[PDB]
Amino acid sequence: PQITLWQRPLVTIKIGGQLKEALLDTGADDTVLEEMSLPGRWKPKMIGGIGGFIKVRQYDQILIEICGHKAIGTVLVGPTPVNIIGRNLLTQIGCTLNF
Amino acid sequence: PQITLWQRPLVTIKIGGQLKEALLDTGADDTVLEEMSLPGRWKPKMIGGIGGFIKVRQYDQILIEICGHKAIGTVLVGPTPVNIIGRNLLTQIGCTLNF
Ligand SMILES: COC(O)c1ccc(CN2[C@H](COc3ccccc3)[C@H](O)[C@@H](O)[C@@H](COc3ccccc3)N(Cc3ccc(CO)cc3)S2(=O)=O)cc1
Repeated sequence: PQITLWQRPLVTIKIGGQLKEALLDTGADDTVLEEMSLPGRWKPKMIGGIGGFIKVRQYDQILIEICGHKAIGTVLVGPTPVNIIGRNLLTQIGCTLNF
Repeated sequence: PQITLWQRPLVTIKIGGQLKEALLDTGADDTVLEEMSLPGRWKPKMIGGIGGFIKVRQYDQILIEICGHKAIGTVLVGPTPVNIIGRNLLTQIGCTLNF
């Protein structure tokens, strides 16, 4: 579909059998989700943006469905105020910026 | 044009007669630039990122060229990691997300 930017680009995603609302963020290198439980081992990481840095847990090879499109990639889990779908996953669904 | 997301969506902008690099950010409601001098009076504003909130200076009706497209709108100036072009200006140049 074509998503206009008059409003925040929010979409429904499915991860771990859970449905969540996430923001399609072209400015984000990776994907970051609010605290939740995921299977497998993880590695600590620090990511920063406006306001500073936060500590997150890095999970690799996670399956996520974005608007019906399946994708696989790294997902960071931590105290983020909003669920963010970054470039690592946006490329997998063929998302492009157009003007 | 059509911009893929395998790499950061960095573009050249022109503001105050100078060329700078900026990130097309769909997750950002507003446009935030690194410390610089702009004309007129400014007002205060608090914006939130992944790490918390920061104080920035808000300048209105500022002329800015993005990839050759002329826009006139609100620009925020503060301690941001990189120059960010947000939805307020992406909508002016007719930018959309597609997949
Ligand atoms: C309630 O909460 C919100 O509404 C809420 C909404 C959106 C965000 C996301 N953020 C801004 C939005 O900025 C603005 C601008 C103007 C007005 C309001 C917000 C932006 O969209 C994002 O792309 C980037 C920008 O940061 C960087 C840092 C370094 C390099 C490049 C970009 N984010 C950080 C980030 C870093 C690393 C990873 C993982 O890789 C993922 C994400 S952010 O700063 O956090 C947070 C909270």
